Amino acid sequence: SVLTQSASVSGSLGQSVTISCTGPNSVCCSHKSISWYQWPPGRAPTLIIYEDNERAPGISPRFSGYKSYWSAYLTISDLRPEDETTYYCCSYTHNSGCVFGTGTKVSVLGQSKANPSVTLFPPSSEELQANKATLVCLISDFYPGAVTVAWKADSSPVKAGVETTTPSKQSNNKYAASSYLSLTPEQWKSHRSYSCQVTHEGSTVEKTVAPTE
Amino acid sequence: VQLQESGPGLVRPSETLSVTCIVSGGSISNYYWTWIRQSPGKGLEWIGYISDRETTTYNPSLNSRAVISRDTSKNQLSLQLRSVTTADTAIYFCATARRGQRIYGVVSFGEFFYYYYMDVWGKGTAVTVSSASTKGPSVFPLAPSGGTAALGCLVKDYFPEPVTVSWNSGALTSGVHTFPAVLQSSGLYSLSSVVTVPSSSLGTQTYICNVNHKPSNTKVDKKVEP
Amino acid sequence: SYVSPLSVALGETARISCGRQALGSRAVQWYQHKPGQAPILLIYNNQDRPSGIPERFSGTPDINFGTTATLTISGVEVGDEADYYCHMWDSRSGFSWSFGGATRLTVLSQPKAAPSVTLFPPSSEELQANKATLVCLISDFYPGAVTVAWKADSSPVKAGVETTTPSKQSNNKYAASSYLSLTPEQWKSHKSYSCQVTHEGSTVEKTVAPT
Amino acid sequence: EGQLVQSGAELKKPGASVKISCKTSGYRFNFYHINWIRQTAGRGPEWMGWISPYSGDKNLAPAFQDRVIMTTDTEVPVTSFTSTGAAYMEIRNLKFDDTGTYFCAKGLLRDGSSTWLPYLWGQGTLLTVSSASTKGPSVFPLAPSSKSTSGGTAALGCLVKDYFPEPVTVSWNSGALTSGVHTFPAVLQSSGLYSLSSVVTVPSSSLGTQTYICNVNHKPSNTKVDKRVEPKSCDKGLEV
Amino acid sequence: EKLWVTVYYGVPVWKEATTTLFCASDAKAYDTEVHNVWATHACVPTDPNPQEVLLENVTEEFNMWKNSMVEQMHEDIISLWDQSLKPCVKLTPFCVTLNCTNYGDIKQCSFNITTEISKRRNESALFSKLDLEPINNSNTSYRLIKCNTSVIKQACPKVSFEPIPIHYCAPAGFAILKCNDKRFNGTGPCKNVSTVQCTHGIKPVVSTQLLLNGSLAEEEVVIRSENLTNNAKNIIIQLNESVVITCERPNNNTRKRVTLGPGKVLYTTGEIIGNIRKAHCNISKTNWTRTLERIVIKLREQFKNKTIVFNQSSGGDLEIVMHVFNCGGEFFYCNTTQLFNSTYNSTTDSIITLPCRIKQIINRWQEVGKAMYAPPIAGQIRCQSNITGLILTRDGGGNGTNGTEVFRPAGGDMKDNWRSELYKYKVVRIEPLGIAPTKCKRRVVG
Amino acid sequence: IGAVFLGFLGAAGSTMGAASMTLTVQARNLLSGNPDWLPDMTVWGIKQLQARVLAVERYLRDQQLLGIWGCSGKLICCTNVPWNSSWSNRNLSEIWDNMTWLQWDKEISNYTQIIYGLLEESQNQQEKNEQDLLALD
Ligand SMILES: *[C@@H]1O[C@H](CO)[C@@H](O[C@@H]2O[C@H](CO)[C@@H](O[C@@H]3O[C@H](CO[C@H]4O[C@H](CO)[C@@H](O)[C@H](O[C@H]5O[C@H](CO)[C@@H](O)[C@H](O)[C@@H]5O)[C@@H]4O)[C@@H](O)[C@H](O[C@H]4O[C@H](CO)[C@@H](O)[C@H](O)[C@@H]4O[C@H]4O[C@H](CO)[C@@H](O)[C@H](O)[C@@H]4O)[C@@H]3O)[C@H](O)[C@H]2NC(C)=O)[C@H](O)[C@H]1NC(C)=O
Ligand SMILES: *[C@@H]1O[C@H](CO)[C@@H](O[C@@H]2O[C@H](CO)[C@@H](O[C@@H]3O[C@H](CO[C@H]4O[C@H](CO)[C@@H](O)[C@H](O)[C@@H]4O)[C@@H](O)[C@H](O[C@H]4O[C@H](CO)[C@@H](O)[C@H](O)[C@@H]4O)[C@@H]3O)[C@H](O)[C@H]2NC(C)=O)[C@H](O)[C@H]1NC(C)=O
Ligand SMILES: *[C@@H]1O[C@H](CO)[C@@H](O[C@@H]2O[C@H](CO)[C@@H](O[C@@H]3O[C@H](CO)[C@@H](O)[C@H](O[C@H]4O[C@H](CO)[C@@H](O)[C@H](O)[C@@H]4O)[C@@H]3O)[C@H](O)[C@H]2NC(C)=O)[C@H](O)[C@H]1NC(C)=O
Ligand SMILES: *[C@@H]1O[C@H](CO)[C@@H](O[C@@H]2O[C@H](CO)[C@@H](O[C@@H]3O[C@H](CO)[C@@H](O)[C@H](O)[C@@H]3O)[C@H](O)[C@H]2NC(C)=O)[C@H](O)[C@H]1NC(C)=O
Ligand SMILES: *[C@@H]1O[C@H](CO)[C@@H](O[C@@H]2O[C@H](CO)[C@@H](O[C@@H]3O[C@H](CO)[C@@H](O)[C@H](O)[C@@H]3O)[C@H](O)[C@H]2NC(C)=O)[C@H](O)[C@H]1NC(C)=O
Ligand SMILES: *[C@@H]1O[C@H](CO)[C@@H](O[C@@H]2O[C@H](CO)[C@@H](O)[C@H](O)[C@H]2NC(C)=O)[C@H](O)[C@H]1NC(C)=O
Ligand SMILES: *[C@@H]1O[C@H](CO)[C@@H](O[C@@H]2O[C@H](CO)[C@@H](O)[C@H](O)[C@H]2NC(C)=O)[C@H](O)[C@H]1NC(C)=O
Ligand SMILES: *[C@@H]1O[C@H](CO)[C@@H](O[C@@H]2O[C@H](CO)[C@@H](O)[C@H](O)[C@H]2NC(C)=O)[C@H](O)[C@H]1NC(C)=O
Ligand SMILES: *OC[C@H]1O[C@@H](*)[C@H](NC(C)=O)[C@@H](O)[C@@H]1O
Ligand SMILES: *[C@@H]1O[C@H](CO)[C@@H](O)[C@H](O)[C@H]1NC(C)=O
Ligand SMILES: *[C@@H]1O[C@H](CO)[C@@H](O)[C@H](O)[C@H]1NC(C)=O
Ligand SMILES: *[C@@H]1O[C@H](CO)[C@@H](O)[C@H](O)[C@H]1NC(C)=O
Ligand SMILES: *[C@@H]1O[C@H](CO)[C@@H](O)[C@H](O)[C@H]1NC(C)=O
Ligand SMILES: *[C@@H]1O[C@H](CO)[C@@H](O)[C@H](O)[C@H]1NC(C)=O
Ligand SMILES: *[C@@H]1O[C@H](CO)[C@@H](O)[C@H](O)[C@H]1NC(C)=O
Ligand SMILES: *[C@@H]1O[C@H](CO)[C@@H](O)[C@H](O)[C@H]1NC(C)=O
Ligand SMILES: *[C@@H]1O[C@H](CO)[C@@H](O)[C@H](O)[C@H]1NC(C)=O
Ligand SMILES: *[C@@H]1O[C@H](CO)[C@@H](O)[C@H](O)[C@H]1NC(C)=O
Ligand SMILES: *[C@@H]1O[C@H](CO)[C@@H](O)[C@H](O)[C@H]1NC(C)=O
Ligand SMILES: *[C@@H]1O[C@H](CO)[C@@H](O)[C@H](O)[C@H]1NC(C)=O
Ligand SMILES: *[C@@H]1O[C@H](CO)[C@@H](O)[C@H](O)[C@H]1NC(C)=O
Repeated sequence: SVLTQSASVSGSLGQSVTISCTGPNSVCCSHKSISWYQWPPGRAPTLIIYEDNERAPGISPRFSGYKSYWSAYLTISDLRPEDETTYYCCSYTHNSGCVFGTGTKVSVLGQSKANPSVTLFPPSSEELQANKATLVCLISDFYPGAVTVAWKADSSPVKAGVETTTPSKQSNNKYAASSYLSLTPEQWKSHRSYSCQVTHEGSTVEKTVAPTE
Repeated sequence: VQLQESGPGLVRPSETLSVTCIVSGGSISNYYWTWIRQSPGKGLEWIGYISDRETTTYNPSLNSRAVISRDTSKNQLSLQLRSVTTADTAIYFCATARRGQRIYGVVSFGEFFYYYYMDVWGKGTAVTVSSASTKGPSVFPLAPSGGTAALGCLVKDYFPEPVTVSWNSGALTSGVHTFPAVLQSSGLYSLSSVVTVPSSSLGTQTYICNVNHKPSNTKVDKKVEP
Repeated sequence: SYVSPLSVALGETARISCGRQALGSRAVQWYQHKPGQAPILLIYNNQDRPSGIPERFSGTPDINFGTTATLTISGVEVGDEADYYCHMWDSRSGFSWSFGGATRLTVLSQPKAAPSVTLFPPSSEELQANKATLVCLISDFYPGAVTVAWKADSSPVKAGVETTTPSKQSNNKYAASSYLSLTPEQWKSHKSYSCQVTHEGSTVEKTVAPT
Repeated sequence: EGQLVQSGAELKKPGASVKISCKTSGYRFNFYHINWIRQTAGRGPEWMGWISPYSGDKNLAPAFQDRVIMTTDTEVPVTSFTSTGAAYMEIRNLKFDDTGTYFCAKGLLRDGSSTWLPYLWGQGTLLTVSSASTKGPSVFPLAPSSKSTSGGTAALGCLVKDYFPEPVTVSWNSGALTSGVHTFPAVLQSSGLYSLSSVVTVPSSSLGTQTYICNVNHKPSNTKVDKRVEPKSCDKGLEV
Repeated sequence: EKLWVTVYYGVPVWKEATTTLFCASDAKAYDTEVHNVWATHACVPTDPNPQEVLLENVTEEFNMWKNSMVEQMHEDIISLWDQSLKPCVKLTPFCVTLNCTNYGDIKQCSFNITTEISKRRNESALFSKLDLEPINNSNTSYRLIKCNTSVIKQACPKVSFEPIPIHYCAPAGFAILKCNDKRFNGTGPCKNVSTVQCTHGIKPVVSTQLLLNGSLAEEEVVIRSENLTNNAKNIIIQLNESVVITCERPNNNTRKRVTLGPGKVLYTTGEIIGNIRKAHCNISKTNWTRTLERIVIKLREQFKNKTIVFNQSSGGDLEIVMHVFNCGGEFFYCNTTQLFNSTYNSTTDSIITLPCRIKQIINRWQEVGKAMYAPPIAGQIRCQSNITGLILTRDGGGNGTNGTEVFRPAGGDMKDNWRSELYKYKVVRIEPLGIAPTKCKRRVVG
Repeated sequence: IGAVFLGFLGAAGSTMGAASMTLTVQARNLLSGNPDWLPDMTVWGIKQLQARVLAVERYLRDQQLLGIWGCSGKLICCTNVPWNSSWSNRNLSEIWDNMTWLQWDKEISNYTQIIYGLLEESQNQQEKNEQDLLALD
């Protein structure tokens, strides 16, 4: 897309943050209105800013817009946990449709830490009956937008059949993720225990299941 | 169709009249037939009629004294009138009856009516209601100049209504005149029938008058000669 | 009784009105009746003519107009002298058993005709039957007036005469018959008897004698 | 103050066509432009076009000008100021890069310099373009596991596996159980099969008074699975 | 950011209400016919150009069963009938005993008049069977049916009973909303709305059962009802194609003017010239069967696919079971057996002819009281009307439910005839005062 | 600004702003509705004349309100009464470019009497006090 926004921007809790939106003069803002949208992934967006400064109905006064002759800006004051999401700008006129920007991901610094919740599930007897085995390591309630997952067979790493998902944001502004380990019934029965290790930059948690019990 | 009547010629008071009507040229089963009479000094009075279903309807002025019947085996229509008086003396005609429909609106609403019209008639038959008896007529020859002579038969003293007079059947039809009857003070009747004949045909040709008096039992021929 | 008479000049148009006026839509028949003959259906359905009936006769159509049933005879002839019955049917009177009272049609102004007189003396059989009747036959006279007188020789006989009333015959001419009944001694008493006929025309007579 | 409900998710082979509907309610459908916007992983959010229910005038982006046909029905009035309507978008010549989520969106103002601006958005319709067929999912029970021994809480759920069509919905007790439900996103296996898991947290003492039934739906394969989660756990921490 | 209220006078805002409308009609001179009561002496001069304005983007809710124009029109036809019968002659002295004989319902009746004009007058007039009832029951004596219930007044001979177009207008500050939707249900929201000052030319055709000389619904026929599942409410139907009904009184009646006294004149039915033919109405069976087939197609739209039977009326008095209407001055009562004698399931012409009796004394709109004697009309009668609607009624309680459905004709109220032509109009009051905030303030006083 | 005339109530479905400029159309026909000649009252004019007087009684009632609000001769006039957010929480562009006068009256219907009380008291009843004080000296 020719409408470029700042790839990333960060602000502290209770502070303000500014997102940029600019491009060539063919899409520029001197003769085009600029609008801003809050677009959480996997959900419907919400209009926050239209016709430059004028904000949408019901929008809090924390949001403000400003448009220069070379770029436009969106200012979010008094940052909240829910403001930490993806934002898009668009350039439009009255007869021509919307031209979305590249997108900007906002990170709110200065938030409290939230301990991770790990839960490991073994394969069901009906699944072992179907001759497959899948260990499910579910992880929720995350303070940072990142995890690292490792699997171990009898305290030794595993590398075949590991599939880990990307972190996803919870409705309570926390994060969540999951990992799956596919195994054959021989590998499952020939070991004393399996382990799912979730590593964070502040603390590493380990959960262990055993085929014996 | 051809119709011809036949009757008694005389009925006594308080007796039963009876006339018959022979039809020809048409089947009796597919038509309506009716009877009408005319008395002296009166008009045509409709007696009644019979249908193809052999059902009969009568004028109430006849007071149920009349009855009309069919006989297909002899193709004849019949009529009886019981308990006659002198007023029932009349010439009785038989006729064919056709039924027409005069519609002035909706058939279901009864906005129509029927009417009968007689299209074929009979010459009628003379019937008299009298106590006395039928008297046969004594007939005499009136014997026979402009090239022609007069030749007559005198039919004298017959009691009831008509008398048939013929002359050599069909040969003498060109110049024959049968005069109307005279009523004598005695109640007897008399008529005369004359023919105009070439005088040269006298002495060579023959002429007889056939006098039929059907009401009485009678039949006479009279050869007239100079 | 009195019925109805009508007089029409020869050759003109006679119109015979119906004795009844229909209360509703009508069906009228016109009949013709001559003395001593069978009646004839002239008109049925008020306007329909049977085959053989001359077109000189006509009735009035029922066109819902206020017109009475009328029989029209154009160019009347002496052969049209008869009684004409108007059989009237309509929707409000019911079954009409009555033929109504016809009106006798008299056609006038035909040529006057001289009467033929034939006088027959008593038959020899009648004389030997102890009776005697002189027959005077008058025929072929068109005018209506008549008079027959009898004379025993030169004196006029007053009794014993019985004369028919004249009536038209099959040649449209009138005919009458006069009978003078005598006894055989009265017949042979006088030298001659005579039938003298009187007719708005001239004196006419014939004479017989015992021989 | 109105709701826009779009048609369900579909799966169409590349080269075929598909018609998406968008039924509206709660406002005058004749008064606001209906916009169509899609989002794919390769090109991000991309505005496709809009159509006017009042005049029928349509404006399509040149990238979708030859493959998108937009139509609208007539508004079925409800009250003096509200009505119900429907808008349709038929897209043809589908390719693999067209797989994504589509949205219908109500305009902003009746008059002004920005009338068509997408304001009220639908829930979204998932469109999958692939030559692979539809595969029905398999459901397995997730036995209860301890969450807090001192707190007396446990977690149980149901595991869904091997399904190609991504649209999958899970409910509990026919929608009567909504509190404590946690549904996890699906995983993309190397074979091209998608699988997820769902878990609910309940007090461990609730074993003899409440029934727990997980209802798995799958509109593409048209398969429903009602699994009863066995409440007897094997976790020693929960056995105590 | 400072919002101040601002007054606006003339805002398009209206509210439902009921007001008092007024007559509107063309000004036909009619010099030969002295001011018929529906054309009046001078009600208004109608506007040369009728003016209607489509109100685009406006939806509004209509309800023909809670309308006030129907209650107004009903009270106006009743009041107009009473104001037209006051100056006419009242038949108070006619109730003298009548010696009657047959002319067959039509009967002749001799009587002795009590005048003031020399003491008494013998007269005999042609009276129908419905107008009279015997007392001795030995056919010796008769009387008017009304002489034991209420008074009677003869209708004036100059006024004509012909319905003419009447427009209902709203006064200043009011407006009439006209729904123009083709498939418009009886009640509900109408998408197309246009305002008018006056309604269309509505003819006050007072009829029973079938609706005459009305307006035809556009495109498909319409089935309107307050409740279709509840039987007790009538069913009004409006066809798209109008059938033709030709009624006739073939009797060439005659009028005989009879003087009561000073000024009072009674018009008696003279002896009938011509034949006696009862009144009848031809209705084409082909276009009636076609119309009957288009009605059942839409009746089933609310009763499964196939369940329907057509019977005749079986409730009420003679004035409700029969198709009562006016034509030429005489009021006809027609037997409607052959029209409602059918059975349809599973989804040659012989023009149908109905028998019609005649009544000269009437009590319309269920009026118990002042009664009107319709004077006899001289000459034969022939009218051709466009039957445009019907009024049906279910039988109700059914064990089989969908097994069979049966629709009988009825006319429980006369207001149904006004509802069949007032379904599309509605009265509202314009409220021109609207206050809305803007960023404008009046000149400060300080 | 719109120069197209649509007739009486022709701007009912349009926005409030598009209709706020054509108030002279609904003001002429609001008062003028007279049956000029040819009227006889027989269960008609009693109802007809009252309907004509009830129109001018409500008309003069509206002019009485505009009289005590200081806008007797103007269709458009601005006041001193501030806008309370409890009445409606919509912005300026949300009211004059999105809603109609019909649906706007339904939203503020609950507070019409409250605003009418402040319109005849907060300003005109109090601005006439300072108006007497400005032209006092
Ligand atoms: C509702 O619909 C119904 C039907 O669907 C309508 O009914 C019509 O009503 C009118 C008025 O009452 C009827 O008119 C009458 O018709 C009589 C019949 O005669 C002629 O019509 C029929 C057709 O109906 C033809 O078939 C006849 O011709 C054929 O039949 C005769 C007899 O077998 C044959 O001889 C012929 O060769 C044909 O094969 C006839 O043409 C009629 O008698 C009647 O009376 C007179 O009225 C007029 C006006 O003066 C005359 O033109 C008519 O001819 C009649 O005149 C008299 O003289 C004629 C000879 O000149 C004779 O025939 C009679 O003596 C006759 O009395 C009248 O015309 C009509 O028939 C009827 N139609 C049907 C199909 O039933 C209703 O009117 C309608 N409702 C309304 C309100 O209109
Ligand atoms: C009945 O109900 C509907 C509401 O659903 C209304 O329809 C709306 O009408 C308004 C007013 O006309 C429209 O708002 C206008 O938007 C236009 C944008 O359209 C451009 O592109 C389309 C392609 O879809 C073309 O058809 C069109 O010609 C345009 O090119 C603007 O052009 C309008 O004004 C703009 O330009 C002028 C100067 O040119 C500026 O002054 C304006 O500020 C603005 O920038 C206007 O904004 C709205 O789009 C319609 N919506 C729908 C869904 O149809 C009816 O108006 C309403 N009432 C009546 C009486 O019909
Ligand atoms: C409308 O038109 C219809 C169609 O003709 C018409 O209906 C007819 O009514 C008469 C009057 O009752 C019926 O005549 C009946 O005929 C039967 C034999 O066919 C008799 O048994 C009847 O007598 C019994 O019933 C009477 C009434 O209950 C009793 O009073 C009586 O003592 C006997 O118990 C009776 O004579 C005629 O049959 C019908 N028509 C048809 C086709 O059946 C109707 O009158 C017209 N008017 C309306 C409905 O207002
Ligand atoms: C009231 O009573 C009088 C009593 O006389 C009735 O008058 C009489 O009416 C009849 C006919 O109904 C007349 O008879 C015939 O009238 C015809 C008509 O053309 C005429 O042609 C006949 O010569 C005959 O007169 C009768 O003359 C007449 N009375 C007198 C004295 O003339 C009258 O009809 C009765 N009216 C009612 C309505 O009962
Ligand atoms: C049933 O309804 C139809 C629908 O209108 C009627 O059709 C119309 O009928 C009339 C009378 O038969 C037709 O008029 C005739 O037109 C022809 C020429 O087209 C002319 O020669 C005749 O003299 C007569 O004027 C008319 O054309 C016809 N219309 C159509 C579109 O067909 C029909 O008559 C009704 N039939 C019955 C029995 O109710
Ligand atoms: C109805 O009755 C009237 C009254 O008689 C009829 O009118 C008269 O008809 C006759 C028929 O020849 C005319 O001579 C008259 O001029 C007509 N008028 C008057 C005042 O006498 C009329 O014809 C009848 N016709 C119908 C169809 O009912
Ligand atoms: C009722 O009217 C009739 C008719 O005038 C009176 O009696 C009739 O008298 C005529 C005289 O010829 C008879 O032909 C009728 O048969 C009589 N009527 C009946 C029914 O037989 C009768 O006296 C009158 N009665 C009253 C009470 O007015
Ligand atoms: C005016 O305000 C009243 C008070 O809130 C509203 O009446 C209530 O409306 C709610 C729903 O909006 C109902 O649940 C209540 O039962 C109503 N009554 C009460 C006493 O609360 C009313 O709807 C408002 N009217 C308008 C036009 O806004
Ligand atoms: O829906 C009933 C019936 O109504 C009349 C319509 N005809 C026309 C010309 O509109 C019929 O097609 C329809 O079946
Ligand atoms: C009037 O009264 C007389 C006197 O009894 C009576 O004969 C007659 O029938 C009554 N009616 C008429 C019409 O004369
Ligand atoms: C009047 O006559 C009618 C005829 O049936 C009768 O029903 C009614 O009861 C009578 N009036 C009174 C008050 O009874
Ligand atoms: C709607 O209104 C237009 C113009 O006002 C008219 O042409 C059309 O026929 C109407 N349609 C309906 C269904 O009312
Ligand atoms: C038409 O109106 C009737 C009466 O209000 C209602 O019962 C019926 O459901 C309506 N039609 C439809 C299709 O809903
Ligand atoms: C009709 O009446 C029934 C019974 O009271 C009721 O249930 C139904 O809602 C009514 N329908 C209409 C359209 O009035
Ligand atoms: C009604 O029609 C529908 C659709 O054709 C059909 O499925 C149903 O069986 C029909 N019912 C009856 C009773 O005919
Ligand atoms: C219905 O009409 C038929 C002729 O179509 C007839 O035979 C039958 O008697 C009628 N039924 C009734 C109840 O009138
Ligand atoms: C439908 O009506 C016809 C006509 O009488 C009849 O023959 C047939 O049996 C009926 N069918 C059903 C299913 O009622
Ligand atoms: C009545 O029907 C006739 C015949 O189709 C037609 O010419 C006429 O315009 C119709 N009039 C009304 C008012 O329906
Ligand atoms: C209704 O039907 C039931 C059986 O279906 C029967 O027992 C009952 O008697 C019926 N009721 C009537 C009123 O016919
Ligand atoms: C009514 O529905 C029943 C089903 O219970 C069916 O058997 C019957 O045929 C239906 N009646 C009809 C189609 O007339
Ligand atoms: C039709 O009429 C007959 C006889 O009066 C009756 O038994 C039957 O119930 C009626 N049917 C309907 C549907 O009215």
